[PDB]
Amino acid sequence: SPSAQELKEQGNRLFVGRKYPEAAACYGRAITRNPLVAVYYTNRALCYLKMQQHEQALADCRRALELDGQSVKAHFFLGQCQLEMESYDEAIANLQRAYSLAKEQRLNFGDDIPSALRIAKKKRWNSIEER
Ligand SMILES: CN(c1nnc(-c2c[nH]c3c(F)c(F)c(F)c(F)c23)o1)[C@H](CCN1CCCC1)c1ccccn1
Repeated sequence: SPSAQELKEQGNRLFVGRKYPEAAACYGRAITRNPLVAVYYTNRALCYLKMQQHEQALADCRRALELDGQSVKAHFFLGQCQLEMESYDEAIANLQRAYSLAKEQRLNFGDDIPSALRIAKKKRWNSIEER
């Protein structure tokens, strides 16, 4: 009988091993034990994004944000999901929000957030210029 935290860690390990459906199933088992922990939904959202399930990834970002509105990771993954869905304005605003929250929380992700923002902004510009 694994605990919710053991299942979340098993999910993280499987994600690093590129076993995305198995990792998402582990996060689901963690949610069964404790459905009020935001990171179980944020981490499963990234599995759904890797599995090209954008609507499920969006839904899990929403569940995470209803539990932890200060989540840098929920905003970052939501922006990455929206970028793949071509919802450019929303993607940029969520990535900008992850940047501000990371700065307020003194979290260091190297250049990941500004790099993701430049990628999203360039994709938006090119899509508008080429219609
Ligand atoms: C990969 N990972 C992970 N946690 N945070 C990021 C991340 C990278 N860049 C970011 C970024 F720019 C942001 F703004 C932001 F908010 C972020 F959260 C991030 O990535 C974990 C595993 C963690 N591991 C163990 C200790 C270190 C590594 C995870 C996530 C989902 C599923 C499975 N596992």
